[PDB]
Amino acid sequence: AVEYPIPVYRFIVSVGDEKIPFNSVSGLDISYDTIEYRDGVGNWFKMPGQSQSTNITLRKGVFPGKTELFDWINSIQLNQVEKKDITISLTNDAGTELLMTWNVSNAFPTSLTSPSFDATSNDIAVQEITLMADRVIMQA
Amino acid sequence: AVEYPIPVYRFIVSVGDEKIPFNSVSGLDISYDTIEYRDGVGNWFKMPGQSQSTNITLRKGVFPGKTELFDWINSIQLNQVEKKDITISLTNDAGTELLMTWNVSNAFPTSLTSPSFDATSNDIAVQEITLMADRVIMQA
Amino acid sequence: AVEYPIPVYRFIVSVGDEKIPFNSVSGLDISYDTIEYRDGVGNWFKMPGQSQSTNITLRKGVFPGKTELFDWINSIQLNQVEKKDITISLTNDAGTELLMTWNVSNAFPTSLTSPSFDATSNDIAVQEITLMADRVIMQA
Amino acid sequence: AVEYPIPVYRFIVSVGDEKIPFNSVSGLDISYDTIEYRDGVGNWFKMPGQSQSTNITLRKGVFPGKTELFDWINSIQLNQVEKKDITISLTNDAGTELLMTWNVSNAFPTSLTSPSFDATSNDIAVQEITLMADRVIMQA
Amino acid sequence: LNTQTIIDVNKAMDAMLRAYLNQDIAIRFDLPELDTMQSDAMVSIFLYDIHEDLQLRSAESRGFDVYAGRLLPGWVNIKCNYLITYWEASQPDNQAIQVMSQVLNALINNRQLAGIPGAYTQVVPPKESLNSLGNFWQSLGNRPRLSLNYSVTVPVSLNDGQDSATPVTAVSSTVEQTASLSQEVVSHALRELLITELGGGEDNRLVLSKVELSAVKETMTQDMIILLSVSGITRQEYLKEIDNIFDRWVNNAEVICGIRIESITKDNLVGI
Amino acid sequence: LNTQTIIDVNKAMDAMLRAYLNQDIAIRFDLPELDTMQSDAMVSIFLYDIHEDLQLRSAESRGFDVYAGRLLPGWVNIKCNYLITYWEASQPDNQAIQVMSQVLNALINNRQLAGIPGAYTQVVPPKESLNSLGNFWQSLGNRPRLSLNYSVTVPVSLNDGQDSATPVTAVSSTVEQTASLSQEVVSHALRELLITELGGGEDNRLVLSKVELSAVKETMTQDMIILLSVSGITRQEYLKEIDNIFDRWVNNAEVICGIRIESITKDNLVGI
Repeated sequence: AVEYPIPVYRFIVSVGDEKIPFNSVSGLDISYDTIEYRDGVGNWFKMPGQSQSTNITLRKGVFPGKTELFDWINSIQLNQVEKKDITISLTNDAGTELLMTWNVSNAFPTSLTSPSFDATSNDIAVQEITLMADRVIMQA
Repeated sequence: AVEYPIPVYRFIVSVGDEKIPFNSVSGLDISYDTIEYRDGVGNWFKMPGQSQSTNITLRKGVFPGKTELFDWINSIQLNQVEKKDITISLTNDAGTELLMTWNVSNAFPTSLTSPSFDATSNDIAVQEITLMADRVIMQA
Repeated sequence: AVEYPIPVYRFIVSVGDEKIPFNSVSGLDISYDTIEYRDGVGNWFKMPGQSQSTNITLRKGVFPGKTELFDWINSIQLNQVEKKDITISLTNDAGTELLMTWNVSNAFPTSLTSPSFDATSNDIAVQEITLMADRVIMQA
Repeated sequence: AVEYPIPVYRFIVSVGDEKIPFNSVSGLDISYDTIEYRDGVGNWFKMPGQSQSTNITLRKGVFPGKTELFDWINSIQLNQVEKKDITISLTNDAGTELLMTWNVSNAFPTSLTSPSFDATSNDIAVQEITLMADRVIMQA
Repeated sequence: LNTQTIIDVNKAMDAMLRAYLNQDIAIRFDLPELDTMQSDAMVSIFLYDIHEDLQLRSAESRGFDVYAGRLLPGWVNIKCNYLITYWEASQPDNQAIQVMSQVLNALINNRQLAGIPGAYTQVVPPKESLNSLGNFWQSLGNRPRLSLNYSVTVPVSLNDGQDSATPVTAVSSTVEQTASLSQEVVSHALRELLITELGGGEDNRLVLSKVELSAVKETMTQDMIILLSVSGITRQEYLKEIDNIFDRWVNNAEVICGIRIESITKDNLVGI
Repeated sequence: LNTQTIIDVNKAMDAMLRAYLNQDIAIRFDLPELDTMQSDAMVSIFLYDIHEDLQLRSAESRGFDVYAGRLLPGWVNIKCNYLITYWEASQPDNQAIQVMSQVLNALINNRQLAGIPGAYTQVVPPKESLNSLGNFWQSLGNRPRLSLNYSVTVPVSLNDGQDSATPVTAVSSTVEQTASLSQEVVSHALRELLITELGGGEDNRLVLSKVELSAVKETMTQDMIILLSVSGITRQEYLKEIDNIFDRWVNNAEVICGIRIESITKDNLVGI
């Protein structure tokens, strides 16, 4: 058995309860800070400290007449925004199974960037959106 | 139905009440700041805070004898500048409909950059202008 | 009528009263600062503030036996330097008309950079000079 | 005898007690700080001071159904994480001997970055993990 | 600077170039054949590739002519690249130099094209190398020679006249007081009625979980008439009973701010 | 904007292009031969390379049709590049220009393809140079000519219908109290029994170091029944004795929170 690693073009992103086509998902890293306490005698203490914040910037092509990402970020008044879970998971190319699954709990979008209109190109209109959430764990 | 995303070369920018040909429009992002309140007990509060400012830098080719962008920025005395709405909207290539429409409310131009004259090139004279406004929302 | 934008290779730069051949002229941007006053109630005030300074860096090939740019900057004693207007203007290729004209009022040169001698090249000796002035307006 | 240097594609990384296939291992440098004491008379004292911290960022392809790196970093509560030795060693291509061996003592993972999903590529899903440890020495 | 055609820029090659050339040099607009027993001294204006230039494009709305009620077609900005060589049937004063110098004095003099002004043109640009010209000289049967290239960008028009709109005649606006209840408050009250009309419970709410009730209403009493449209999915069992529920729920004495249900009860749900 | 086939975009070339061309220009969908004694004036729509475009792809789950209990196939987004030349059997009004201008007015007018709408197309893009066209003109027997290229991206479908799943009918959940001991506490107590049942010591722990005991259990007394699965490696000597130990350890009067050992004693270890 050799068990080649799975490529990145096959994944499913399900925001909330509906599945939506995303062009790219980046980041989503578990991170920690380190705490050092150098003694006078000479030994060293290296422990992992407070959990660093998790930031996710994921893109999407602009689709004609479908507003999913704007109606999320339009509901932000002073701090009361609805939060919904994000599950990013890789499949096999049959499409049935989920091989490795990340879930991102209580995500709310800080910013979304409208597509950079450059009228000297034949490219497609893509709009980022930058979520920010806590407690990203990987399943199996 | 597959519903491919619309390309970026077809859009209309209408400044104020007249439509003018712009070579490029960039930025125009809704953005927010985040507020964190780490408890002593251990839970984490992540809320979206104050709305970050919106900055738009859009270009234009230099046209012979037509001064639209300068007569806007020439009217700036101490702080009294006329402000006018900007509507950037993507179409279908027939040109009739508007698929997805951004409007930028109360825009006033901070700066415009005159075209960088480089006499070792065959390129066209393009002049940026940097608006700054509030309350960018997307329609449908 | 389509009215293509004019290319950048045809322009005239007249320093003071004599016309001199410049290889490139860059910058010359009208710019302003913004002033924000966030209220307690919630509305936002965005006004354009003090005029930002204008900086122009324009190049020139080194010509045998003609010293225009040095005899300008050599006259700088403690702060008394002669100041002269710069008019950069695009033409049509017949050379008769001026389509769009910038004038830069009361320019004095801060610095000029002597040509970077690299004896492993077949390039031509070009010397920048960095003017600094106020009140750049565009004519028609 | 010429004794060409050994290439970098053949190495073994054994985390803890089990050997696992890593795509790349970077860093792992012994480092020191310098202390200078400039005299009044004129001589100079250059000594090596406190040992700088050691940081290792090593990658891995995502494998279907095998969670080694996550079950390491999931066990981090407040500062109590299990620490295990890492031995990176180069071989000859027969696979029997170890020519030059690094060992990294008491390693614990600060952060691991989930694979950057870009659905416009045919690349393979790779996930970094950033250990941090002390007392890296080379054997023979 | 009107909208052009590719023949109108090809005919402007000949009227530009024959005013500077000799009178007895034939001008063929195709690259000649290999053997070509022909009249001597042809100048071959060859159009090798035409493509739209992305650099000159912009964001244009279709203009509106008012006196016809018609929308304007629009332009494409297509760029046409040429290649001007010299063919035949040993001195500093060559024969091939004297014709190519007469072409070159016509190209750099017509920077903007005289028969068609306003076209954005590039004369004799540094597009080549010896590697790129090596693959071109191989193409025309291994005969190296001089070549001048000269590129015009002209707007080509689309063809339609059926897209028509009328000019805006009158602007009339009518402000009004919106009622206290909205489309969202009503949609909770209809579904919670329909849960209760079925009999309530959790097992009846989950089978009706994928059904939405959206109301388009006209409040006509001012001390209200509401009709809805139903869409979703539901199971095979409760499809018959719910279709029995909003059957009788419409045609009644309007007993349920009142809920006066009327004609439109649009169905998009098909039960599974 | 339904799912297409490569023939359905090839047939949409002919219905697009023959509405703007002349009536007597033959349209061949293959690049012609070298000698080609043929009918004059063919327009050769040549499909030179087809490949899936990575730019247009996305992250799609297979959709679910409910009324059939079937999963949808999915699409590939394959891009088809064309090359449109003009072949034959000396003026500004050339014959070859008049046909290529009639093709060009058909390409830029059909930016979205009229027979197949929703296909994301690129008309006449700047893909070429003289070096790249030099290797193409060499390929078709050293005859340089004009060429227009035009690329359509259409979705092609996979073919299966056997992947089937039923819709979710009922959601039932059953919360319960988990016992004080877990799978980890039990697994220490079984191995430390098995070390002690063998006789203890360090030399008996190392030969049993590569054996794990993992329990799947049902606690049925509430004042408990536990069965395990054994896997690993062990030496040739203690394979017989340990297989004698958990032989008698199962079928006993359940004397060892109690450890009531039962039927499943799954073995994956083969002794060496």
